[PDB]
Amino acid sequence: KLTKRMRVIREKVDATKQYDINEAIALLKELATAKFVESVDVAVNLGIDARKSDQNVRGATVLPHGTGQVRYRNDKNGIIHTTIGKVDFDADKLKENLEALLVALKKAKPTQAKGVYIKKVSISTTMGAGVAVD
Amino acid sequence: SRVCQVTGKRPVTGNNRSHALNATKRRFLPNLHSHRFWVESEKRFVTLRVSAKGMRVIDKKGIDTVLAELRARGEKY
Amino acid sequence: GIREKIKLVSSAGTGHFYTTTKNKRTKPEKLELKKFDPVVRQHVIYKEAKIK
RNA sequence: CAUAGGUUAAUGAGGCGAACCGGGGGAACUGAAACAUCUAAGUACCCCGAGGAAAAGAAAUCAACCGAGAUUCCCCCAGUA
RNA sequence: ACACAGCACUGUGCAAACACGAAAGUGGACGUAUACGGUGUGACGCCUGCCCGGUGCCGGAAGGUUAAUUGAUGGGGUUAG
RNA sequence: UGUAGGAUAGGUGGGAGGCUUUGAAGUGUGGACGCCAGUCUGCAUGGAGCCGACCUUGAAAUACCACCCUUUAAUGUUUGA
RNA sequence: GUGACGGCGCGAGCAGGUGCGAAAGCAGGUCAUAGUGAUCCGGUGGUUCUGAAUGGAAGGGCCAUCGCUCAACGGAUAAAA
RNA sequence: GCAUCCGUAGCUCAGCUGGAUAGAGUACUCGGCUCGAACCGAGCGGUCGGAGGUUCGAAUCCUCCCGGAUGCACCA
Ligand SMILES: [Mg+2]
Ligand SMILES: [Mg+2]
Ligand SMILES: [Mg+2]
Ligand SMILES: [Mg+2]
Ligand SMILES: [Mg+2]
Ligand SMILES: [Mg+2]
Ligand SMILES: [Mg+2]
Ligand SMILES: [Mg+2]
Ligand SMILES: [Mg+2]
Ligand SMILES: [Mg+2]
Ligand SMILES: [Mg+2]
Ligand SMILES: [Mg+2]
Ligand SMILES: [Mg+2]
Ligand SMILES: [Mg+2]
Ligand SMILES: [Mg+2]
Ligand SMILES: [Mg+2]
Ligand SMILES: [Mg+2]
Ligand SMILES: [Mg+2]
Ligand SMILES: [Mg+2]
Repeated sequence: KLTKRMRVIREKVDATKQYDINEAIALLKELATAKFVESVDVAVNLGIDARKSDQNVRGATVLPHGTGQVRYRNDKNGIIHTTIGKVDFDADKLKENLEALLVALKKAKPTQAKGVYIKKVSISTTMGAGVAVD
Repeated sequence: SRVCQVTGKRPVTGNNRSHALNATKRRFLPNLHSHRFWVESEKRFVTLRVSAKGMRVIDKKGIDTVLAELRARGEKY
Repeated sequence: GIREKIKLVSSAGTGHFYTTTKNKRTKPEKLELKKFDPVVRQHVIYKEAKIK
């Protein structure tokens, strides 16, 4: 079923287990396998669900590294799909970019929210697999 | 009487406590049961009046070991 | 007695509050008043809240 | 086969006694100006066992950053927490 | 007044119901529904009408509610960092 | 499946890619589900085609890849009836 | 001032911040006198007050405030013909 | 003091099951025919308990209340 291109992607990433930021960003740099330069795609799931009206969050963040001003809005399934920047960005810079996004997200969290604010944090590229961040 | 032959558990007395904290004297008796234990060494069945807690210790201690203590106690199994 | 007691909490975040009553049949809109706050020693706007 | 049982022989125990002691059970009157929780009180009483005493007893104890060093009894701490 | 023979209802299949008993056991009964216990009525004669809403009892079990038990999940306290 | 439709686009992204002897599209009803529209697809079938796709669509499409949800068909497991 | 008391009532003036007036000034609820419930217990918010070895914490204290037709209304008990 | 659920021709209820825009029986009018019975079919009689949140899509989902119910709780 799966072709060699798709099977090597899942061979490089074993998403069944969690990874640390340092390792996760290393995987992202080795996952860049496309004809065109790719963009990091954020895959962060929030324990809070936007099914409650008052718990919706709208925010903005200016990034020095750039992609540098990005916006974000929670969907119905309470998931965050932003972009920290291009894949060619240095690993250390990318870690700062996502970290700045994450701290701004913590400020946006409402008091009414219950449970683990950030249920899961994952990163993926255009054709890359999702690597969890810790 | 209601005495365990292994553990020596005997009836004890306490209080029935209501929602209004009224205290009436009561008794707590052991969960005693007459059981026929198979002792391999004598190839026989020996009947003992044991509590449910005594049954658990028989598995842990072995049927022969408890009887040795019983003879020291002179309980006349 | 059918009028129910309410508490007016200061907006300054000190946690000081006043208590009063309000008529529930009329005046549904929340109660806003400028009252003295002893913690900050200033007159600030007090907002209606729920006694709990 | 054994075992239960049975017959002998050796020792020991049986009962009594004032209080004190340990343990197994355990009230009510009364006080609360009534009365249930509580108090009286683990008292009266009943039962079992032991001794000249009994019981307890050689820290899985206390202290507070200094230390003390089994148990029992008396005076304080204190009618304090 | 009570008892009374008689009458009716009801429980009871016999390790019977029931009763006395912490329990063993005993009575019921060395009886077995033509028996036993309980209740009301009270020979005999003619008869015993209507009400199941209330309170009990009996039958039903789909749904609602609901204990011990199990402990999903969320919230706090503490601190490695 | 709002609709519009390009309509079996659930949403969320990346998304000119897609596509590809590995069998170009592909025939044989393979059936199921589903709007019963349509869709993927069971083994062969033949031999280079295959596809982003403007008015509209919130959006641009079962072209595309990653990530979720829903619907869940089966699968072991763990508790119960 | 008025009460045995618990208590209740009146009050110029002072400090900080206000409102209405150009100002003098007035405003610490309503013309006044009824519109009410002690203590205990529990709940909520605040607080460098306390924190049973120490650092926290629980709990307590203080401040704000909630829950009795306790109407037999100085209220015997949470619970009674 | 919470927890859940219910509210729809005048009435009794489906809720047009959770947004891709109201149904029946009864009440009433007319008609079918017919002395009343008794039968039938049309029509009429509802803005969906009310007010806030979303989205292109809610009487239907979220918040807030109102009334009703069943639960629990309960020792000022
Ligand atoms: Mg007593
Ligand atoms: Mg003697
Ligand atoms: Mg007494
Ligand atoms: Mg008395
Ligand atoms: Mg008395
Ligand atoms: Mg005792
Ligand atoms: Mg008579
Ligand atoms: Mg009669
Ligand atoms: Mg009846
Ligand atoms: Mg009936
Ligand atoms: Mg002025
Ligand atoms: Mg005036
Ligand atoms: Mg401490
Ligand atoms: Mg504290
Ligand atoms: Mg301590
Ligand atoms: Mg406190
Ligand atoms: Mg009085
Ligand atoms: Mg009195
Ligand atoms: Mg009390």
